[PDB]
Amino acid sequence: YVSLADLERAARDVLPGEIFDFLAGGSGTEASLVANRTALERVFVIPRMLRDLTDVTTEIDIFGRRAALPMAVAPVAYQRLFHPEGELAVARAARDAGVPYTICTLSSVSLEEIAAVGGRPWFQLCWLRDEKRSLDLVRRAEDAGCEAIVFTVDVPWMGRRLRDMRNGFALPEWVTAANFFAPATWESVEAVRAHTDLPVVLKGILAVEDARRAVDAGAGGIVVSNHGGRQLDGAVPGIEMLGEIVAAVSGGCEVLVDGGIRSGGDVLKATALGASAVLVGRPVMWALAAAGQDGVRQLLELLAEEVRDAMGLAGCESVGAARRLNTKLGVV
Amino acid sequence: YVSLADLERAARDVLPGEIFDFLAGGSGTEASLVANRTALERVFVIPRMLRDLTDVTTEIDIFGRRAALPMAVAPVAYQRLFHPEGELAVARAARDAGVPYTICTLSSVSLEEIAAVGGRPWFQLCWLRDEKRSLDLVRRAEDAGCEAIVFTVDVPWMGRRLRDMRNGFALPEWVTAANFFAPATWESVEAVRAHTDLPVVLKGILAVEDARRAVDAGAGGIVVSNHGGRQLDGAVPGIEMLGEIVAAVSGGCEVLVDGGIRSGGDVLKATALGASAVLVGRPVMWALAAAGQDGVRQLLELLAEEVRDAMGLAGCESVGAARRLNTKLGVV
Amino acid sequence: YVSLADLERAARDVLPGEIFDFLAGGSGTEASLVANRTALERVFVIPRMLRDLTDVTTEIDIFGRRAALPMAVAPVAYQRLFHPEGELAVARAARDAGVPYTICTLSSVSLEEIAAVGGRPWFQLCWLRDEKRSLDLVRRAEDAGCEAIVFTVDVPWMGRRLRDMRNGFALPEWVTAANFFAPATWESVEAVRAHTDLPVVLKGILAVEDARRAVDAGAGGIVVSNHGGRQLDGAVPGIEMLGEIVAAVSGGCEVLVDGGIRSGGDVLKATALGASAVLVGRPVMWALAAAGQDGVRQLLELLAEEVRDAMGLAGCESVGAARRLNTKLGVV
Amino acid sequence: YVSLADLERAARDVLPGEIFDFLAGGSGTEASLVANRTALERVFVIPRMLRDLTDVTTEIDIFGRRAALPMAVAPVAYQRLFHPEGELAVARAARDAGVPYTICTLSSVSLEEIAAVGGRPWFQLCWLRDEKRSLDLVRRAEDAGCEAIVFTVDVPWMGRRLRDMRNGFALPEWVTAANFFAPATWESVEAVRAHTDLPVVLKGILAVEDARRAVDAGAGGIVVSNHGGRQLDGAVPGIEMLGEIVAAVSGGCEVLVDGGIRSGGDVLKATALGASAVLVGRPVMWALAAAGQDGVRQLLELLAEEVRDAMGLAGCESVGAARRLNTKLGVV
Ligand SMILES: Cc1cc2nc3c(=O)[nH]c(=O)nc-3n(C[C@H](O)[C@H](O)[C@H](O)COP(=O)(O)O)c2cc1C
Ligand SMILES: Cc1cc2nc3c(=O)[nH]c(=O)nc-3n(C[C@H](O)[C@H](O)[C@H](O)COP(=O)(O)O)c2cc1C
Ligand SMILES: Cc1cc2nc3c(=O)[nH]c(=O)nc-3n(C[C@H](O)[C@H](O)[C@H](O)COP(=O)(O)O)c2cc1C
Ligand SMILES: Cc1cc2nc3c(=O)[nH]c(=O)nc-3n(C[C@H](O)[C@H](O)[C@H](O)COP(=O)(O)O)c2cc1C
Ligand SMILES: O=C(O)C(=O)c1ccccc1
Ligand SMILES: O=C(O)C(=O)c1ccccc1
Ligand SMILES: O=C(O)C(=O)c1ccccc1
Ligand SMILES: O=C(O)C(=O)c1ccccc1
Repeated sequence: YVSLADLERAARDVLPGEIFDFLAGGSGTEASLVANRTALERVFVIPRMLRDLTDVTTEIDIFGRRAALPMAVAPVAYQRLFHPEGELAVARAARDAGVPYTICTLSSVSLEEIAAVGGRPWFQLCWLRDEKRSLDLVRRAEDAGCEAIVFTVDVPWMGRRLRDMRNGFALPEWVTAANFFAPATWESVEAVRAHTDLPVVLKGILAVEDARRAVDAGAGGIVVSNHGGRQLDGAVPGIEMLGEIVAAVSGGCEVLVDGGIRSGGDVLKATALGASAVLVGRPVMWALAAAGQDGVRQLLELLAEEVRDAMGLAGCESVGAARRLNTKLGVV
Repeated sequence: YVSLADLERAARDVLPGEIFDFLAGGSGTEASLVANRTALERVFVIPRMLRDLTDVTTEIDIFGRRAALPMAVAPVAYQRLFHPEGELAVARAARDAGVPYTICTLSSVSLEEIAAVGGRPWFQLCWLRDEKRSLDLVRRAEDAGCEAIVFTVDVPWMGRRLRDMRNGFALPEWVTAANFFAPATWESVEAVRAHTDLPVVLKGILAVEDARRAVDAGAGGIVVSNHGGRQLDGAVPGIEMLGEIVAAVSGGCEVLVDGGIRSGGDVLKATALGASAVLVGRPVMWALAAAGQDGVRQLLELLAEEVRDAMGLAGCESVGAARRLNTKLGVV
Repeated sequence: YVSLADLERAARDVLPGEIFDFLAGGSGTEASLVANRTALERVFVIPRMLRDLTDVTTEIDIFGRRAALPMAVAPVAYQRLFHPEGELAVARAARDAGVPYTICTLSSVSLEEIAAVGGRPWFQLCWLRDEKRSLDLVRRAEDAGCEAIVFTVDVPWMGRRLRDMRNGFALPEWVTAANFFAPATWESVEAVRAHTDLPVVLKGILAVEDARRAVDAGAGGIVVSNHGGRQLDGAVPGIEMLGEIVAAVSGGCEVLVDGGIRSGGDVLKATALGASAVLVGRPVMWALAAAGQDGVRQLLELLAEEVRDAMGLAGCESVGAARRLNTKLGVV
Repeated sequence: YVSLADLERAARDVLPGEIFDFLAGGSGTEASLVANRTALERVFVIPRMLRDLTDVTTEIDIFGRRAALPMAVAPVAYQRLFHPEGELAVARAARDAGVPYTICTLSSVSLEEIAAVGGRPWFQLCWLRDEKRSLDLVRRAEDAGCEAIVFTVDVPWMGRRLRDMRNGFALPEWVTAANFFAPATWESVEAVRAHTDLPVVLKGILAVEDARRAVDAGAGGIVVSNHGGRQLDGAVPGIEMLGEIVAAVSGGCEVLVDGGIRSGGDVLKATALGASAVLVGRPVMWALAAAGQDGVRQLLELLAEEVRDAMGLAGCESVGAARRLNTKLGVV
């Protein structure tokens, strides 16, 4: 594979149609899904030349750990839908690549099993029925060695995925929520923050004042995100809010972004707009569906090469230098 | 049906071509018809997270009545063109859904019959030949229990609908104006205002100074509208003037908008731009053509679900909160 | 015919391909040809409502004559290419419609014959070899009763029309320049101005300072124009410069525009941007090719109806009112 | 041939697919390749009228030599890929046309042989392994009569060309680097500047501060360029940075641009945005592939005619006048 798009076509061949649709789809008319790509494609980088590139490194420090790339695997529920080894295959490849892996509340393998793979994983939280049960998941994750709590804050309930409705899609018998909901509020965030010493990362922030409030609330990071266009149809892409949010936060927390990152060049664009790091969702599942653990390994090796390539061509010996790049909006 | 677009395809199958064209078409090159959709698609919402959604309500108070949604059925003449029960089917479904229904001057069932359905209806006025006859329609409507007069102000005469011309379209023998024209002016508006205690709503305002003058003239509301692209071809979409008009009116009257509203997400966009409520026209007729009263019921139930979904995903427990959402223009 | 586009299709059937290409084509990649349409389509009118329309008139006074519409027939050379009656057919229809007709220097019927048709015609000048011969054409035109000199100022030489090159197109034996070149300069303009009491109109102005200089030079009007995309490929559309030019001239001369005017709605857009009047070129030749004099009559009757329709729907009882309309740029 | 596009189609027929792909392709998704064209197409010229065109000249003085056009042949490696006479054919045609030719470090004919053709050539430098060897190439070029050193500064390494990867493309046995790499830095530039009295031209500048630093570093010129979209995928087109860079440099060095120049009209656009001259790459190779030396001659004759045509139609008797033209961005 020489691009991430090679993997999508590979995954479309192997996966049952309704499972491919569950993976690919968005809510409503899929306007926000498409806009995630359109918005990235409008961004152009202004590269710098003639800088010292003797020691180009793509590494970052985030949430107390060195990562090999400014990237983590996004939370994607029920990964056994895509391959029999599910989350274990993905976590093993992420570990080997030096990339953080986000364990889901709705993982199809238990969080303790996935954490035992190693690789200093993160844990994504869905707010439950009950403050007490929510906090027990958090404590489980922490006890198992997870290093950050990625609190999903854009799912008071799940969006209307019309492909799934039309397909009559439901979980197969053989896929379960192996770790086993009410709308989260700022009170929920405070309950989590008080219950753990781990950094709390709020995933799904788009409004500038919600980013500011996240810092005020003691968040260690946010993910600027419209949930891959799967939640509010018509929600602005995260990439379009990122610059404004980075300015408003003024270094008070890590600012990640996701939605449609499909190459090292896209990672460079996100960094140039001010992101600390990106999450990548669907492409990791394409790789998993296509070729299991080895597929995810190949994807991460490709992304690593593309990120190094893009950084050097843009005159950046470090991710910090890439954040100081300027950009220009074009038309496509 | 899981989207409004499902209903358009259903209606295209059942309706005679020339009747579908009468319904779907615009004036001239249909530039303003298409622009109504293009303009909505360019609007993106910036949703808020982590707000209290224990008691989400889509209700509003408007013109002295509670409505179940920030939506009314737009005036559409001659509804027996689309189904034998015509206006009665639509008014019954609107009543049952808690949605105001606008009775037309050119209704194919008499306004008194439609009003007897109940549901606290509105009445749309075409200015007639004669101040005295115009005012008699208004008095009839008021006597029959209509709760607002929706004065159409963008039809000094009807626009040039080229589909209708090419089709040689005319009313069938079996469809008549059951309630049985000169250009309206500001004098006409004053005559109506002096003749009724009902709120007068001016439908078809696009210029900011006409919105201001509407308030000065004693209007209780306006509908920011290019008449679904059926009047001046090249008229700006209402959705593109809405923000400016809401600012200029500064709460002096209700500001509604119509043109291309095709989902709860579109309703959210209109509200975020400052609308009090929307009108929906063609989709209600698609539902009527497809399945009569039950079709319109299903459409309104779908819209209700989509509006609740969109509001909650955007962190809005009330329509007032949705009006305080910010937006960002994108490219499509 | 119910639109101008009906006539283009009619003309494509009857005309030899290479003659249709001579008519339709532009220079280079035809970027400026296409941009004339794209630019008009981006303009939206903000119509006014509820104004007195008891005496709507589309008439204007220009260059000392009343015209029935804010429109004249553009200069198009060699009209016998399109119909055997050529310029006589077009001039007769223009006369009957009350529309000025521009007689070309390269007319295929002599200017005296065309002037004898009546209808108070204009005369378009190509600068010749020789100040003396150029001025003799001007004097001929004036002696024959022409009422304005339309000096073409954007043709120091003719543009590169690649359709014509590829077709190997040349004038048929049966078409000649019946009135029988060097680049014009500001000196040429002064020579013409000193030689006639007729208003001199400079056709092909796009730069704001050239519009200002035209007024300083004693021009009675200008046509803001890129010559229908037939001269510099990449020249900005006139419609995109019109507002700026109207502001700069501040009433010092008439400001006309041409390029892609294809409906009464387009005329309204041009007027709302500040034009005194428009020229229409290719559509008049479509009508001529399709049905001779009667074709041109039908075209002008259609345009008259569309202009009246658009003005009234926009609340304008006069062309002066239409010039005070505001506009908004959209996306298409 | 009547356009440059005629030559691309001619070249596609004759060349092996993988060689055509090597020539045509870009890096990554080819976003920057496409954007070079999209950006030029958005630029419109505001032409001037009625100026003296008695002595229109397309000549410029640059780097101490008169050139017949504001254009040079871009450096393109390995020209024997496209025709057996390779660089000699192109250099002979450039000489005969009065156009500078850029001899490549990776030329498939030795730089001394190509220089012996005459025509006062330029030499493009790839920074080598070794300051000493790099400087020896420079001295060779200077000794052979090259008149400028075009230091490529946007290739710390080569970009990822996916067409080449997918094709498994490599140099044929019969093509070699007849003159026979480390990332260049500002230190490398200074080493070159100190080693030659020839003007040093930095090719591949996009950031305004890199243009400023180039002047500070003693560069005689820069080429504002994203390397034809072959290096960083997502790099802004040079044409989009050109105006800002010309303002920042304030006459301190020559500012050239390349990327997608495909007509004399495009040359005019570049000049109107402030360029001293353009480079043309792929079209010269199309002409070479299509018809060898005579093909390149025909291409340069066509470009000369198109540049003269465009300048005169825009009222410019000299390239300096063309630089004073204004432009307007449109939509396409
Ligand atoms: C199939 C699927 C399942 C997902 N499950 C979750 C989830 O459980 N929790 C969460 O916060 N986000 C979830 N997401 C959202 C992703 O974390 C991510 O925000 C989104 O996919 C955008 O990134 P992408 O374009 O790289 O896929 C899911 C996305 C997909 C496609
Ligand atoms: C078939 C049809 C008939 C209409 N009749 C009327 C009418 O009698 N009075 C009026 O004010 N608007 C009338 N309208 C305009 C609508 O009230 C509304 O402004 C327009 O359809 C835009 O909304 P939509 O895109 O939701 O259809 C009509 C529209 C249609 C399509
Ligand atoms: C076939 C043809 C011949 C023309 N001949 C002339 C001419 O002789 N003099 C002139 O000033 N313009 C000439 N024009 C330009 C037109 O007057 C006008 O500026 C142009 O066609 C743009 O208007 P349109 O889009 O309505 O055709 C010609 C245009 C065409 C298509
Ligand atoms: C096949 C090919 C080989 C090239 N080789 C070089 C090179 O050796 N050195 C260099 O500085 N640029 C090289 N370039 C870049 C060109 O000089 C030029 O910047 C680019 O092609 C953009 O111009 P165009 O759109 O006119 O082709 C090459 C381009 C192509 C297509
Ligand atoms: O988060 C999601 O987008 C998603 O599709 C999902 C669906 C079911 C359970 C958890 C997440
Ligand atoms: O209002 C309309 O758009 C419309 O189409 C119409 C047609 C006839 C009578 C009333 C309204
Ligand atoms: O003016 C023109 O555009 C044109 O096509 C023309 C061609 C020959 C003679 C006069 C005008
Ligand atoms: O510069 C280039 O773009 C290019 O394609 C190339 C490839 C091999 C050697 C030198 C240049």
